Amino acid sequence: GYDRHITIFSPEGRLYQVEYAFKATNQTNINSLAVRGKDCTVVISQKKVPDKLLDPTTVSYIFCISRTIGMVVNGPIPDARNAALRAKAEAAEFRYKYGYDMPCDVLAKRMANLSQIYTQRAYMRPLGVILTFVSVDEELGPSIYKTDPAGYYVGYKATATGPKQQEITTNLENHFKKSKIDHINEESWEKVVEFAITHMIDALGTEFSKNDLEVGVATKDKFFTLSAENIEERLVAIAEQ
Amino acid sequence: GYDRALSIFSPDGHIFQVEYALEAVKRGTCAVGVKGKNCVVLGCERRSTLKLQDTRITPSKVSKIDSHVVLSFSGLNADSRILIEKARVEAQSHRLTLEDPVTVEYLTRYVAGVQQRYTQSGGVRPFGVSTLIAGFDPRDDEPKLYQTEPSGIYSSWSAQTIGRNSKTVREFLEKNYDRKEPPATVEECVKLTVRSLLEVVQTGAKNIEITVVKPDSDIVALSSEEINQYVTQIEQEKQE
Amino acid sequence: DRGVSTFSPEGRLFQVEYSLEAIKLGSTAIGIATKEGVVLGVEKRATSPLLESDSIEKIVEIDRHIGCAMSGLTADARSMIEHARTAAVTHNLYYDEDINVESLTQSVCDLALRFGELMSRPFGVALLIAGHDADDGYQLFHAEPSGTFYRYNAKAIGSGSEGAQAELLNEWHSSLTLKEAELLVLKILKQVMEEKLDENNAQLSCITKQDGFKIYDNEKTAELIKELKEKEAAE
Amino acid sequence: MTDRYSFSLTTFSPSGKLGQIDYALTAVKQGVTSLGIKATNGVVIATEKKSSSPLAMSETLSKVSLLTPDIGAVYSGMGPDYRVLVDKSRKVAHTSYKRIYGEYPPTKLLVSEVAKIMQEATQSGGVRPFGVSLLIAGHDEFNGFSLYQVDPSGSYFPWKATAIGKGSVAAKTFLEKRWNDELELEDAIHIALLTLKESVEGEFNGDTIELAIIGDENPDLLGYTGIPTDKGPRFRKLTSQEINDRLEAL
Amino acid sequence: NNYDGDTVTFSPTGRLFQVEYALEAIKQGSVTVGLRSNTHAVLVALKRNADELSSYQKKIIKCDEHMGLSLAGLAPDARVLSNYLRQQCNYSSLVFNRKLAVERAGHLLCDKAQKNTQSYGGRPYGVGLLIIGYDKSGAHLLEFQPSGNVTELYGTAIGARSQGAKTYLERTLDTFIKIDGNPDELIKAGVEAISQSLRDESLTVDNLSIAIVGKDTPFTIYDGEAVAKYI
Amino acid sequence: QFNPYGDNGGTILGIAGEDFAVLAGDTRNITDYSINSRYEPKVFDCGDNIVMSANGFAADGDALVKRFKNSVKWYHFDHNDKKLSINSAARNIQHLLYSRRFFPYYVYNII
Amino acid sequence: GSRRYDSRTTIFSPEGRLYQVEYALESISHAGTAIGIMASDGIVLAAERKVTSTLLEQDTSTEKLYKLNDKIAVAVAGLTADAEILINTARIHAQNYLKTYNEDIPVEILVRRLSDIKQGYTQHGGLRPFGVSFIYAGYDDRYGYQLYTSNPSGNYTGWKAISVGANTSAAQTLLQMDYKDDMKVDDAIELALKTLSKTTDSSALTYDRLEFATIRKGANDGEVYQKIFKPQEIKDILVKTGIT
Amino acid sequence: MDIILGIRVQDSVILASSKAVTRGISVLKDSDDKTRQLSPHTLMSFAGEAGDTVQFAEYIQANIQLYSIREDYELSPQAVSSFVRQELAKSIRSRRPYQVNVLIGGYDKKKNKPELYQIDYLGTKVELPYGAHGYSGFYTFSLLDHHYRPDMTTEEGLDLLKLCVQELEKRMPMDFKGVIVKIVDKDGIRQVDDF
Amino acid sequence: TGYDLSNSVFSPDGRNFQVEYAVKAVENGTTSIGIKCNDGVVFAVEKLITSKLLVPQKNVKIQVVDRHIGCVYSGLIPDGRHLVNRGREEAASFKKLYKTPIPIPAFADRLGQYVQAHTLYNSVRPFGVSTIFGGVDKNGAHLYMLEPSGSYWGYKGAATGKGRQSAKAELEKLVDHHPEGLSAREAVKQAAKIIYLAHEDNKEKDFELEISWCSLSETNGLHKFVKGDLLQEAIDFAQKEIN
Ligand SMILES: [Cl-]
Ligand SMILES: [Mg+2]
Ligand SMILES: [Mg+2]
Repeated sequence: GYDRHITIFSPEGRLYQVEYAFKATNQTNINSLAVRGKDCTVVISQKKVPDKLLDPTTVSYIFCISRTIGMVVNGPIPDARNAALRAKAEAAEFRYKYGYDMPCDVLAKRMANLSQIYTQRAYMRPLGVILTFVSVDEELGPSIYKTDPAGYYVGYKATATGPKQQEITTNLENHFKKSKIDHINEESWEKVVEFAITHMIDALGTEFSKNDLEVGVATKDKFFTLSAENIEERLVAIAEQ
Repeated sequence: GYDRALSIFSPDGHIFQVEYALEAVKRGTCAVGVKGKNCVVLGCERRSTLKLQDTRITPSKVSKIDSHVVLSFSGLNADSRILIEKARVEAQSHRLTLEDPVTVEYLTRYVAGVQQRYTQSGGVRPFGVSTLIAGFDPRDDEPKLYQTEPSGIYSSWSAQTIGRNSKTVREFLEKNYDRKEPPATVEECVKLTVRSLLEVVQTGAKNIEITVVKPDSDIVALSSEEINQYVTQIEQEKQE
Repeated sequence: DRGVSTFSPEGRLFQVEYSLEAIKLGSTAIGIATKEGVVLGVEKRATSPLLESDSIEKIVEIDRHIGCAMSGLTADARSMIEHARTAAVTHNLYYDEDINVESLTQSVCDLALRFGELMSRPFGVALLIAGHDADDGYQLFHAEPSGTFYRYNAKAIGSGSEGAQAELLNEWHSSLTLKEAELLVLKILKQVMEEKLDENNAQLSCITKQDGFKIYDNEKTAELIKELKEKEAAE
Repeated sequence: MTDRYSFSLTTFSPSGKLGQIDYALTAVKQGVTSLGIKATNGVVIATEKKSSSPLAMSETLSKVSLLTPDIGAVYSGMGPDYRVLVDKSRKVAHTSYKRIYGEYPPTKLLVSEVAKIMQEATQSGGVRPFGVSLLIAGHDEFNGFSLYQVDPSGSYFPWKATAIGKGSVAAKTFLEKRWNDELELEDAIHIALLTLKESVEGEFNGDTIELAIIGDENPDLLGYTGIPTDKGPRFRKLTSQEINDRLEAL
Repeated sequence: NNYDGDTVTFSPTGRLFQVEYALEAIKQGSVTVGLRSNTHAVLVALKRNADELSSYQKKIIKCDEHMGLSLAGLAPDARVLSNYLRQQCNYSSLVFNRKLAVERAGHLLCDKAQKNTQSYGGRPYGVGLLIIGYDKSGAHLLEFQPSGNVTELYGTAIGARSQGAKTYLERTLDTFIKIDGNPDELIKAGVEAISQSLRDESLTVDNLSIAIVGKDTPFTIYDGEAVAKYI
Repeated sequence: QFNPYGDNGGTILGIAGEDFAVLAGDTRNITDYSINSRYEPKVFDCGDNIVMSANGFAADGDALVKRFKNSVKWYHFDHNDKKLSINSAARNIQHLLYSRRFFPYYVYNII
Repeated sequence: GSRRYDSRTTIFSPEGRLYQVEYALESISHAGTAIGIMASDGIVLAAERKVTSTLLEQDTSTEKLYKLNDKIAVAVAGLTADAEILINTARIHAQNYLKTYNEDIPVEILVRRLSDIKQGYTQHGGLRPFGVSFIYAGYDDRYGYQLYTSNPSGNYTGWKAISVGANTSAAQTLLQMDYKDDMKVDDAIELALKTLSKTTDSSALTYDRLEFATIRKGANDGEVYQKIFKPQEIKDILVKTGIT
Repeated sequence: MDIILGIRVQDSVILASSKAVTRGISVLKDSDDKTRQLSPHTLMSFAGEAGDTVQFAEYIQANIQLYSIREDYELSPQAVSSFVRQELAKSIRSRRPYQVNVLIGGYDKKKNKPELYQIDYLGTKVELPYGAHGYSGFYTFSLLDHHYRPDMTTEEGLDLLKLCVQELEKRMPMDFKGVIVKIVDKDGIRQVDDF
Repeated sequence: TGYDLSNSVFSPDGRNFQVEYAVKAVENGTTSIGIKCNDGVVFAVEKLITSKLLVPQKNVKIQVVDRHIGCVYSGLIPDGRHLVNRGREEAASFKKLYKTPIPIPAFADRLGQYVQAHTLYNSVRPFGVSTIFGGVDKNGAHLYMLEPSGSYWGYKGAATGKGRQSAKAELEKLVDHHPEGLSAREAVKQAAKIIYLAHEDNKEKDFELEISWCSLSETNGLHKFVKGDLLQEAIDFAQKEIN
């Protein structure tokens, strides 16, 4: 039974190492959520600092890949940082070679192709991560593109990743079924972040303090992460209505 | 590159891959070599399971390495082509760098060295081939007959056989071949070579190939009718 | 399966230990060192009477002052001999002198452990390297596939080795002559050999300071065999 | 490091079977149904857009892909394997043909190049075969319209019409009854939609179906005017609206 | 068991069995003792023979004028590692006109051995080394294990029955460290130390091997009748 | 253009006696018309009772001597502390010089 | 490390056989039968396509018979994809020879070259062999008309008549019975089709299940012509010989 | 080296090549054979830069002999000439080209025809009834243009060749020390020992 | 089963058992700690005295990278040295190209990526060490701890080896009782205490204390070993607290 150790086909036509890489994705026990506004793309993720000896400022699963592209990862941090470093290098090389900023969907495809190679070549293992890329693309507008260990990728109106992804997914599905539009009809990104947090609270059924969350925001020509005090201001506005 | 060690020692001190290569030689068609006083004859078996064969174009069992040296074999046919090609290249390479054709002993030592190299190199299996190399050294009238095998050892023989049922024909040669007085003529040498193959071959029709090599690059292959005359004369004397 | 360079739980390299078993199956080779020279002798062991025994070359010249006998998978020795001859003559090129027997032996033994996954396996042959130099005089070395080499006053390798080594234990002394050593090799070879010893199935050789390395003729060895028979019948 | 898998991962078993190719074909069988039909004046290729989530934008995932202006492709099996094959197929059409002869390759030769790539993944060291079967439709001046299937082994066959994947056995039977040598392109599209409806469970509309054609030259899609000989691509992907219009006359 | 097939595999308890098996080869090897004072450093080695006709395998190797070692285990591996030390000592002299520090020599051996324990295909070294030397910070003694671990010591011993000599040195610690400016007395302490590891056999003229290095003493090896003085 | 060679002047003299030998050389080191040093040793004791001097381009001269001293050291390691004879040293030095046949050590050497 | 997963494709069995070559031959025995018959005035190549479909485009299809150059052609039995790799190599080799010597490559030299490539995969590299057996039909001015076969072992032999693929045992017996040395092309065409018709696993032998080709000096004066038969032409020769 | 001539008559090819070898201002040898037998019915003469000539000729010889053994068959003069041309055309764009000019005289046993090929160091091949390299043609071609017929006998070919050598000996400033003449026909290659 | 026999193989859990077995080698090693202070960091390690023959203060375990970074580790010592050698190459190439000395977070990722790379293939073994490291850069003090998996985080206090639980408990008390912060000289004293308290898990053999530190005020932001009177003062403070 060596067909379960390396990335070759089983008699059922399956790749067990890819399937087990998907299971490593939930090892951190963290849930992430991504939504699109009119002018922005917001990504939120649970932040859990169990040890008091940890420096909480260094605990993060959100990455600034380029000025325009942000990435949240679902999976162990070593593989997350492996993917982050590669995506940063690819984004920079793209700009140098082709004279314009690498689009979010193109980077997603590139990282998805690299992941495909690990599913076909035996010596390389799959990375046990799911990569959610976000930006406000200059051609396509607000964009969410997500990659997995199978080498699969697709664009999203909104998305969720983690152990409780289904609960969040259905919550978002039901909202877009009402509004009948592909985004959050809101002017400011502040209110889009408030929407994201509110709907994660409703879906998971847990309250959040400023240190329990981690937020990334993509606007035209820049992606940035929010500080704890920026998140606190967001939580106050939610509670006051 | 593929570096896997395929030929390795076993607890009892054997290299099984080299020994299994000898089993491939055992499966191969019988080849025999007999040296007379002024010649060497190479006999070869052709299995008659394959009829409808085109004997004009089918690869002959005996191969010229140079104008004065020949090589026959037993074992895997495809493997033998690689050794023959290498041997032919080395023969021309020797003429080019030393201005003399190879001696039969030198050519044998080279081929044996190639076989040995394939028993302790990574990512390769041994040649499933044993060879009989015969000829005459330049400006020399003493006959030469050598044998090689997959392990890479080689040695000189007054007469020798290899391949399937070689045990039987070697038995015949050991009692029939006299060292003090070897086959004085070409006839006697060919007759003894045909007789030895008739112990094993089955039918004496197109199953026996004979190649006579004489001094000074005089190499000829006997035809079916010429061999058939030897087959006829042997059995007529036997009916007594 | 398993690595080629793997250690056993006892702390030995499996492949090196297995190659030693192949050497035990080889034909007997004996070496005896004296102050008048070093004698090397081997069992030829022809597999058939049609095999021309003089073509069996198990004793070999490395240089004028160094000889070599082999036992085991003798085909593996050819590349070792080629390296030894090259090393011996190359040193003569670089330093305008003969190379020390120990230094030559060390050069051969450096090849031994160059195997892995370089060649794919260790050598399956042991060598008795005999020679003479001005510094250490007449010397006899035993080169193994482990990369180890021991100097010996007398040594036997091959199938009848432990029986021959016990005999060499009793017979060897520091005042042996060359003639005495020759007869002693023949005596012990005759003892361990399956077939009856004669000039055709056994070979002698020696290395002296004056005449260098010499392989003995079959006529010369035949007389030494006849001389042996008479002296054994003398008591 | 170094790729130390320099040996084949696909090997013959005692029965003569190449296991990894067979298992790759099993993966293709599990894949979503896709089909191709050849008409007198065109070719059609179609498949279902099996969306993994309703939140996912299925327009961004293209199962039917342009390889050259006159050649298109669709698949059944593992999507990521298909995506990289399309990248390689597009590139090999340039490197091994267009940069030499100054024109795009004919369908059969591009198929031959793709087939070669898939064969090498079946014999080369340290790789598994591609887990896809491709249907490649195309047109060229001297061979006219053509449709080819390519399997994980690297074997390829020309078809008048065929289907691969989930419900291929039933779909091929359906096509045998409907196909003739006098079909016009619109008739082939109609048959393609009928055949594809049998294998689809849920919604059946322009947003859940992906369909493209190889047909007449499209000068409106060329992007420039002034060169008479350049008349535009024959490959065209049908829009969501264009599919729905033909579903009313179904 | 299932985790000893190669050097690249940890066992479930975090052990590297191929390295431990390489360590076992040292225990089978003949005993060798190392010790030092503030002025000199001494190696003492019990050489082993194959039989009565054979010579006694050399145990001590010179690396530079100020440095050398003794071996226990696979002798060819010692030749490889000593050759590496010879080159490194020599690189330091040619490039920096600087005698190689004994501590740095130990760090280089550690790193060379380590690479063989983490990579596939290769094997660990099957030999233990005792390195002595005299540099700018005085006399030094190092113990090398093929796991990579190198340790600076006042005295030690490795090989078969080495525990006896190691205990003796542990008692004599305060005495032999003070033997300054007296090479013969320091060697005596080493010969007396290695004698605690002997059974049946005793120290003969062609059995014993001694080496010494110090303040105004280059690394020199004593064999044959040169060590009869200490028997 | 860069000229990798230079001339440091100096002169050396070797004379062989019946049971002795001398190797002499001046201690002046120069470039063009300037003096670099009035005392820069040029003749060296290389061990094994051999003396050596590489006269001409000082950088190549120092490099050769350094390499020969090294060759003596490794000759001891490789051949059981055997003394390197003068004829053996001479032949060794030939091979050191010819290793740069196409980018020569610009020195006239005497041992 | 990686050793764990290595099948070791290039090793001997205890009996002295090459595992992968033997298993490749087992694969080939399930492939469609291909037959070659050499006559005094030409060569015939006949081959059976495997269980086809009505929707297969036959006139543009090629799975059995391939052209190496103007003088030499091959019939394939085994993995088609593997065969095309080798075929393209052989086409290049023939052109290399033509460029070097300004003469068309002798048949045997081309055959030996391809057979040597197959041999290499059985002795080194650690890769699976090519699961292909060829029948070479060709002509040159030295030996005239020639038939050869090669298999995954890299061994090749010459033939007057030969079959590869499925039911070769039965097919070779039938060929050995009816073949004669003074035979002509038109007679050989009939023999090839009659042999396939009796050995086939199909219910009946039809035009759509066959590929056919001839190499004839039946070209205007001293020269050779290759004829790859079209579907309609195969249908006509089936009626002519009296099979359908 | 300097002068190499060639002429194709009715039933044979005749090659004439100078005997001189010069080094500095001294003629080291006056009996040098500037030719190699490539096969029993194919002869190649050569001229060019010192050392390169023999190395190239022997390399070609080795390749043709290798081919002969492998196939047990003699290549046609046309096939050999094409092989030689390709090697020279390959050589001219190398780091250090081989500066060798050759004439290939062979008898084709299949067509029963003599054949003469002229190939220069660039790889410029031409089939000719008569040919030369370097300055040799400047003196001799006018005689050959006048006297040559395709139905000439071997003896008439030798007489016309003598006239060419006599003209060279008269009008060249160079002493080439006479020529070695060799004939290539159906029976093989032989040397004319008196010329 | 068989998933634990080869590195880089995911088990059905989604775990790399070979990396988890490497952690067992770390847990077997001696105790090492790190303490982040007001303007720098302090490192300390337990050195087991196996024998009286060990020369005191000679077998140094703590290693410097560049001139501003300190590294200490528990587990297989050679593996740690290999990792530090790489770290030094990474720090050198960074300074070569960018001029400024490598920032601590930047340096942390360089090690992290290198250790993570040794979990991607079966042709290499994972690192058998957990490494505590850090120092002072332009943005202030940083302390990191890096595991065999390649996982690392920033820390206020860090501990690894056989006595890690005891150490962690002591570190947690300091964080609670000093929210405003801890001074560099205090951290050296506390580091000594914690190693002594953690030595109860290795109480069979006696040990030697080794401490180092980087501080903006006390060492000018350079890595230095704690020696002489300051070391003895810390030992005395530690000995007083256990009694
Ligand atoms: Cl890509
Ligand atoms: Mg993989
Ligand atoms: Mg010309």
